[PDB]
Parts: sequence; structure tokens; C-alpha cells
Amino acid sequence: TEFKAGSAKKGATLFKTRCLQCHTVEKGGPHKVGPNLHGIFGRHSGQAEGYSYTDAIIKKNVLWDENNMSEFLTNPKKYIPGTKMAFGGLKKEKDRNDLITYLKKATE
Ligand code: HEM
Repeated sequence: TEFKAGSAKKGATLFKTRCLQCHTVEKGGPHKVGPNLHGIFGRHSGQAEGYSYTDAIIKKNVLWDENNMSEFLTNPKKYIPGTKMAFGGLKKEKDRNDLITYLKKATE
């Protein structure tokens, strides 16, 4: 870890305002622009069923952990050139820590 637990409540509202437009986090939630994130931690990328991922993200084969995730959020196209994820990134560590604390709980 190089990822410090933040505030899950602060994390939830980041999600709502920066990620809800393309993703759901609930168990049984649907895929939208972006795939559903239920159970993404400890799972490699491009593996949710019934979702058309890029070749890019598939091949990348990232194993998603709090630390991988933090780098990805920093800058998504920079981390996985080729990705269709349209997000510029979360530059502040504090914001990323919060959001990951939230994702950690919500996708379990
Ligand atoms: C900071 C908020 C966000 C979070 C936590 C998030 C998280 C992620 C993660 C973890 C993946 C990879 C999924 C996998 O490997 O199963 C992903 C992929 C994706 N996200 Fe997001 N994302 C966010 C913002 C957005 C937004 C706002 C959009 C839509 C404008 C978006 C669109 C996508 C797309 C299209 C992909 C598929 C990538 C590809 O196939 O190349 N994401 N997202």
C-alpha cells in the first residue's frame, strides 16, 4: 500500500459526480457507457460479461487493486493507451483515496 484509506462518504459523492454518468457499482447493476463495477477488485481488466471492451484494456490485463486503480484514475489514457474510457483523471491523491475507499466498500 501507497494508498491510504480516505472518507467513504466523500468518496460516494465523487463517484456520483465524476463516475455515475458512465457506471453503476451495484450487484446486478447494468452496464451503461461503462461496465458495471461490482466485483472489480482482485479481477483483471476487460472481464465483465456482455460488455464490448477495447482491445486495449483487454490486453493490458491489469489486476485491479487499490494501488493500480489509483494510478489509473490519475490518468486513464496515460495508463492504458487505447482505452475508450473518456475521463481526464483525478489529480489529487486525497480525492483518489476517498473515491477508492468508497469503491472498495461499494463493489464488494
Ligand atoms: C472517476 C470515475 C470512474 C471510475 C471509478 C471508473 C472506473 C473504471 C474502471 C475500473 C474501468 C475498467 C473496467 C474493467 O476492467 O472491468 C473503467 C472502464 C471504462 N470506463 Fe470508467 N470510470 C470512471 C469514469 C468514467 C466515465 C465518466 C466514463 C464515461 C464518460 C467512463 C467510461 C468507461 C469506459 C467506456 C470504460 C471501458 C474502457 C475500454 O473498454 O477501453 N468511465 N472505468
